[PDB]
Amino acid sequence: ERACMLCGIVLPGRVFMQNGCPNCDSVLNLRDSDQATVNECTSSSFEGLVAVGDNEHSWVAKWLRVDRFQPGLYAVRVDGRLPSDIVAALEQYGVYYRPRDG
Amino acid sequence: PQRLLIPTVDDPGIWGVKVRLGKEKDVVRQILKKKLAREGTKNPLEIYSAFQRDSFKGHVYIEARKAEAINDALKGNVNVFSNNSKFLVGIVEYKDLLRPVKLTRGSYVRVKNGKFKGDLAQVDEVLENGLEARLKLVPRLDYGKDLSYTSKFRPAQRLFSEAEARVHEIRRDRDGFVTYGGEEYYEGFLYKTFRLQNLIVNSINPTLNELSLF
Amino acid sequence: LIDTAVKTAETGYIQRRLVKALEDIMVHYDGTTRNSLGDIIQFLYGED
Amino acid sequence: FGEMERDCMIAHGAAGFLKERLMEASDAFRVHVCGICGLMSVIANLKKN
Amino acid sequence: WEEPRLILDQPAQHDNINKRYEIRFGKIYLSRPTMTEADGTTHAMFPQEARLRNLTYSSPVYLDMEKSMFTSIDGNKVHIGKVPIMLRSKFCSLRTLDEVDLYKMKECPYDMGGYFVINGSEKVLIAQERSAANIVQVFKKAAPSPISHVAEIRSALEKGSRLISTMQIKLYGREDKGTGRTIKATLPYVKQDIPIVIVFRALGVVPDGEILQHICYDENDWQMLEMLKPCIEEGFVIQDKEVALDFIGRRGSAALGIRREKRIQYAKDILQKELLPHITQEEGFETRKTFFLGYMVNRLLLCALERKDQDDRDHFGKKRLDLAGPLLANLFRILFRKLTREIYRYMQRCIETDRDFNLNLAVKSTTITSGLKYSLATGNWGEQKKAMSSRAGVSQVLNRYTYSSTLSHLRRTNTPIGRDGKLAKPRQLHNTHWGLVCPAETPEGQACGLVKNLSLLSGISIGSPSEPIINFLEEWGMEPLEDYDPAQHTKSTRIFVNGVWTGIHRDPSML
Amino acid sequence: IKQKLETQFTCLFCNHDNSVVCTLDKKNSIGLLECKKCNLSFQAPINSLSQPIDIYSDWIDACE
Amino acid sequence: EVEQLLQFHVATYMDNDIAGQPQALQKSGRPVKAIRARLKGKEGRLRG
DNA sequence: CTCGTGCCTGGTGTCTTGAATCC
DNA sequence: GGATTACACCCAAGACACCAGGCACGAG
RNA sequence: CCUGGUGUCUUGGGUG
Ligand SMILES: [Zn+2]
Ligand SMILES: [Zn+2]
Ligand SMILES: [Zn+2]
Repeated sequence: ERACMLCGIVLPGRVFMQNGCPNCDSVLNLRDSDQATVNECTSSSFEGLVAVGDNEHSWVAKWLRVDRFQPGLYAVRVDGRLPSDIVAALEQYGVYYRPRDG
Repeated sequence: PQRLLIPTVDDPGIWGVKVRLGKEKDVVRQILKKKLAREGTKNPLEIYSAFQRDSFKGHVYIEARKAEAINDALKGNVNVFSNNSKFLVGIVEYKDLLRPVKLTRGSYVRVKNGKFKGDLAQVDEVLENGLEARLKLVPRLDYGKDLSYTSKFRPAQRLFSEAEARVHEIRRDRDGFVTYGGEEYYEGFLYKTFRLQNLIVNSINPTLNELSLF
Repeated sequence: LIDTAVKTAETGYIQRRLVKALEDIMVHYDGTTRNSLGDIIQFLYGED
Repeated sequence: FGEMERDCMIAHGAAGFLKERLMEASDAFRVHVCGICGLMSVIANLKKN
Repeated sequence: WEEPRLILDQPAQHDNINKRYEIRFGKIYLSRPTMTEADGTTHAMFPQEARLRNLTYSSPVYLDMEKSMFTSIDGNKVHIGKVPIMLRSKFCSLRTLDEVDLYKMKECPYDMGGYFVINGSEKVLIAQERSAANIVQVFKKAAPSPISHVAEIRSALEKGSRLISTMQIKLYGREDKGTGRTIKATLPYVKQDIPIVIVFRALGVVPDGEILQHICYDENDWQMLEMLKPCIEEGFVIQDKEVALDFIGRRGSAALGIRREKRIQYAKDILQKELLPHITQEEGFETRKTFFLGYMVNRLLLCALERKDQDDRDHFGKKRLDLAGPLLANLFRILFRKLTREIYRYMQRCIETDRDFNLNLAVKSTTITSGLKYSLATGNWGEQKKAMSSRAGVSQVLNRYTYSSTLSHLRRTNTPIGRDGKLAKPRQLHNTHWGLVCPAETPEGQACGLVKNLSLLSGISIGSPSEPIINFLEEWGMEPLEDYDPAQHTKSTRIFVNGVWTGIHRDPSML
Repeated sequence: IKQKLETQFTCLFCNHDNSVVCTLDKKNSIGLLECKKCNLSFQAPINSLSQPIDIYSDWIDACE
Repeated sequence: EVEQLLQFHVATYMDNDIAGQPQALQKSGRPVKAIRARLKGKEGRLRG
């Protein structure tokens, strides 16, 4: 299992390779990446497992800034940060990265 | 701003529940499966979220509006203590439940794995990706003396001596830099990469011996 | 055989409590019989 | 040397013998005490006196 | 086959697709004892090698397991452990051979077996004395108690033979003290004593006149009828089945808030099962339990009316000896459930990977093998983590000082009462011991009178199915329990088969 | 004489636990549940055999 | 939960026969030998 | 030569529900 | 609700578990 | 060239 650094979702790593991140892949494009890319945008190290069943009405989800995302498992803390080159590319897309590492 | 996301009286309640130690993540998982499976049916599971903090062993927290939903979420769960032990969390305690939380080149850390477990090391540098850190370490070597290692059957610490290696068993790489048995020694110190998760950066107490040396 | 084996411990307990009750009782040089607190138990040992 | 043998020596009035049996002939030990507080808290270096 | 199938379920929404994972245990096969070296080579093990090298003389056990995969959108010989073999039994490699070849295996022909070899040490199982199951015993109670007489029974099934539960019926009220002298019962998993009339009504027989027709079979006996008088009035206000069943459920150790609509349906399980389970556990047979309950109350009052002595707890006909067979089954039962839960806990992780498990990776033979070895080596009868509260001394090192001592040691019996509790009754040589245990052979000291030894011609019943006996009784005139009325049957004899009242016969002398 | 007993039951409305008091009047066969917190009251008939768990059970069914 | 557990360990360190609650156990399963149990009984410091 | 799987060693942490008399 | 339940002595017979991480070997 | 450490906790079976 790995955690997406952008949205915090927790999925089996191969999922990040097979389908991309279900919240983020419009900008992250992990589906069409190599393993080095997936491992730079997702972390094997994370803490605080959160079942979010109702994103849009959960206060827990709003605090973690996952209220606009899909129901699923999320992490309170994701270790590592997105590589500066990917942060720069996301910013070109109007996406603002707020690190989830604390 | 994060300050605009603080909880209010209009937000759902949060209950804590006691669970079997080590089974907190499993319970969070099980709650998610139950929630998703019952979505849109005539008997939805009326919880919003559930989570478990590592720092808080043996507890799961569950977000809902009615206590009955908490009982519903846990019904039949073999990892939950049957005693009617759930407890209410105050709104003013919510955000602290979700608090997410070092390492600098030139600083000291203590190694947590391998023959160097427990040894003090200087952080020399970290990988581009950000996972493993190159450490400067006083080596524990035998110069191949009994070749034809563990932390319980290792060697004493002593700076690498390249002339001893030359005599007894070695590749020169630069000024003061040798590769000996596929490890790098510069000016007598091992430089070896460790996972950051394999070093301790906090509350290190230098020993008597370390004060004498460093 | 049962009686001898059983009632030996009954009387063994009896003797233990008796000894602890009485162990500190001594005849002193004035003829009185006293315990360790100096309480008089008999003014003259055995009355004779 | 059990509890019942202790009692027999009392009955004989052999107080001196009983003391020796339970000390010199066994686990006799020397301790130092403080004359003020009565505890065994004394630190005694005998070669430095 | 006591719990023949494991069942899982997931209601696939991730197009719902209920996928029940099921595993069925089939035939058992046994192999002769085999030594497997670190090499990997195998050979038949004979006892002399086993003693010398501190091995365990044991047989590998293989169990058929079958996988099945229900899916609805809306294996082979796995090894489970080693069982120690009793020497000279039918599964020991010495049972054959014949006198010539016994000498070559270094075995002595005077050695009669009956013991196990565990880490080179010879261990013998000591027969454990216990009280019989499925029998009613009446005892009197001491003066400073509101109870004067108690009826007691421990119910245990016939298959397996294993304990289930224990039940009591207490008669309150001292001599001219205790006012209303009513009778309440004790039920498994219920916190408080419940009056008798209430449980009669709770089983489906509610008017008084039928209740008394089930207990007392003598309408003239006014002394007995006067003692049941306060029991009727203290349970008068409970006038139908539904409020009776609910009165029970409100005490039975459950949770708070299961409502009347279901708290009845929880108590109906506590009545159908756990309460007298030796009679039957299928539905629609509550006539047998109601009739049996009346018998108990009848026996209780006969002792309270001083028409029958209280039972003698030391009467040997009320006793049983657990030997090697029954003792191993109880231990094997506990360990096989432990193996079962480890399989179940392992499937829930190995199926989330959605990978076909190779079965042999989901059966850890160390659970049974270490379990049996540990208990036979120490005598601690239970799971290792629960060594206290478990019974000690069931297995002992076989005394080989002399030949006579070996014979005595293999025929020893033990009563596990203690050293706590003085008195004399379990220690005395009771009259009914004649010809069954030795009147002379008993140890000196703390065990005196509690450890006994079987007389020379004694035997122990191996066990027999009760089903052929029922068929013989009905073929020769036994009448069912639905046809029985104390007014019509004021003289016939009751017939018991293993403690359950099964019928009545009017002419017992020919039968 | 009436029996005033505290219980460890949870009030079905305010959810405060260990705050339900049971008053059983056997002379008139009238049992009374009271909440020490939100102040509600529930009345139900009792027999001679009843106990605080008997009327608290009747209160669970009176709501549902 | 953490303060009560410190109270627990300090209690069973001195007396592990507290009535009404389970005994502290070693990993072997047998109860911990507290200081109170060291002094009482036939084999303890005083009688033994 | 690289990746994956299996085995061994080290470190951290518990839980399905199941003998009798006296003061 | 616990505490009480003879004395001494001999001798034989036993010992943590599970999970995670790292290293080595084999196969592609 | 003097000093010189080998376990415990139980359980079971026995002796007077
Ligand atoms: Zn994402
Ligand atoms: Zn002082
Ligand atoms: Zn209320």
